[PDB]
Amino acid sequence: STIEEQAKTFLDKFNHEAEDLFYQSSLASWNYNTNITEENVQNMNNAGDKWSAFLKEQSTLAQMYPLQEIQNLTVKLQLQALQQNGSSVLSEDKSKRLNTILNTMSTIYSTGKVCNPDNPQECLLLEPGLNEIMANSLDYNERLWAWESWRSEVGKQLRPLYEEYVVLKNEMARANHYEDYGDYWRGDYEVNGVDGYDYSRGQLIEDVEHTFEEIKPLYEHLHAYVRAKLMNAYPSYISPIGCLPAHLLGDMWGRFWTNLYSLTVPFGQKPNIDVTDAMVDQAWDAQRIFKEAEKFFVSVGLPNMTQGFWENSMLTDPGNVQKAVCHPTAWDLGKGDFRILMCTKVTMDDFLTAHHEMGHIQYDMAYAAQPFLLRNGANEGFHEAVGEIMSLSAATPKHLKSIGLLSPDFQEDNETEINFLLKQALTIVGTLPFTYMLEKWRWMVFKGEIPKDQWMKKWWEMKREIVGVVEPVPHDETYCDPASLFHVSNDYSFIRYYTRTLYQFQFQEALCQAAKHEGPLHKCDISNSTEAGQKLFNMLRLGKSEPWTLALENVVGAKNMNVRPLLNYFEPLFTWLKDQNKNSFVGWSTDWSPY
Amino acid sequence: GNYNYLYRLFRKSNLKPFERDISTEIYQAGSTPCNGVEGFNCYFPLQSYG
Repeated sequence: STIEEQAKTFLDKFNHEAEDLFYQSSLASWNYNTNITEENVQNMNNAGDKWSAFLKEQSTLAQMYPLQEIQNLTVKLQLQALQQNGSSVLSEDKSKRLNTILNTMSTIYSTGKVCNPDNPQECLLLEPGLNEIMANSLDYNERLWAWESWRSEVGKQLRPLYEEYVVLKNEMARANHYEDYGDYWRGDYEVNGVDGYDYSRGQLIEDVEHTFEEIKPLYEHLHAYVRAKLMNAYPSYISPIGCLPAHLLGDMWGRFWTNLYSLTVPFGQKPNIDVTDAMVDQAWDAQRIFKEAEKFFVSVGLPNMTQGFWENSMLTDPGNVQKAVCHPTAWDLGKGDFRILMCTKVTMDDFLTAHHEMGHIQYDMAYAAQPFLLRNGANEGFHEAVGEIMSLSAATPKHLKSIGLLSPDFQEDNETEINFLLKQALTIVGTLPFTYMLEKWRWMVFKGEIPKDQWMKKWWEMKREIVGVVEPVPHDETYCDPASLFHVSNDYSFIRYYTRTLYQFQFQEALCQAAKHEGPLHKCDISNSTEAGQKLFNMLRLGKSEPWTLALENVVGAKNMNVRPLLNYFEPLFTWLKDQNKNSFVGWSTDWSPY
Repeated sequence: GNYNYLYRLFRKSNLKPFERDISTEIYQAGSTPCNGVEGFNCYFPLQSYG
């Protein structure tokens, strides 16, 4: 007769009614991804339309339930997650124009066009092309030309579209009784209604800034080392005091620096730890890889795979008989069935991607003991970090030689360890300042701190001051440079990767100290430790029922987001970088634009 | 999806041991009387399984 009983009844009814629809939609999506035909796409579209109609219908009845007369935290969180208006508090024409702009931007970004001059052909799509030209090439002219073309052709063309998109998003955020769109995106890490464990929505910016202030020395040393190693490759192209150019970062946008491992390798005569050729010499396939991954997961304390996991997963590419996407995805159906869609090869990266997907499935099975409104990770970075930590811990030579991949008589030299640490640095920390700068730019352009003009000017001044990247060609106030990414042109956040990076080292240090292991962290294997596995299993069962601060305190023992584990992990590499940068210049300076 | 098996979900009181109920009256969670039709707090008692 009270509000609590009616709220619980409505929540139970919604959870019982939406599970079947979600399972049908997931099955349709699986049938579409595993079989590209004219009927699967129609079935998936119909399922998506039905799900959208159901979600829109089950929102007005949930909004009627008040939130200020609730004593249960779980019911309040479920109602807050269900009463999300989103794109509903707006006008018809405004929402239609916003959807049209989103769709046309997505199509323009997905299609793409090269259209090289003085050539009536060779105007390719996002298929193989400028990617490998900007990744594994050493020519300055073609790289500069590609970096200019990709930013001038898919750039200023979407400037008014992006302006209207930002304006409409700010209007939607302000019309929902909330602050600007930046605050709406930051509200994902908001914790209210809990005494002691409350986390302010604005404290996230201060925490990120405090972590970046301590990351700054390591990133500066890494940038100095990269510049010193690059000056020997491009004579009279990079100054030891200036900043590195944009098109010489091994990436179209300079996000990942994985392609610089072949040019910045200190010991080029020492082989890596690639055990790909060791598996092809004997009977090994995707089934054996998944069996070894399950054996590694059960050695910590995680349960085994489900019965439907081994009879429904398509771990082998069927070939030309049918079209199927080979993108590694973790399917969470919600009815006890869990399967992974991946064309697992006998390579090395797939060996860790399989463990990543298995950790995702483990987290799914862990939080599957909650209602539908809570069957998800704590934040948008924990679900990926749970698999990322396992993929990082499974790539150790000790685990490979214990399974039977690496030879037991293989010596553990320090050159290979330094090379592995440098590769991990280039693949992890190389995107942290870029992500931070992009997120700060999005926050300042959504809040209102940046006027309508002077967007690219402030973008480049931040990329020169905060980041160590400089543009090779000057761009006026008409080009649209930041809109060249996928997350910006499709309304996707970027702080999730930064949170995952700041949480993975903490989780690794916690799971290593829980097993009573001595020595450095880069060689600490999470195996044969039941206490750490039990702690991780108890922590993953929280999900969205409890705040992420309580989960971090239960898995680590901290109430904030710290970066000290990252420093403790990179200290063996930080000391080596300090010793190598003794006869060089540390840091970078501004006012060195190659104009 | 097999929608042939159903189950009773909403009730106003606990059942006695070895008791079987046949009436399928709509449940009422609020003070508003349910006039035989669904509404804000008027839900169907029987729910199907998947």
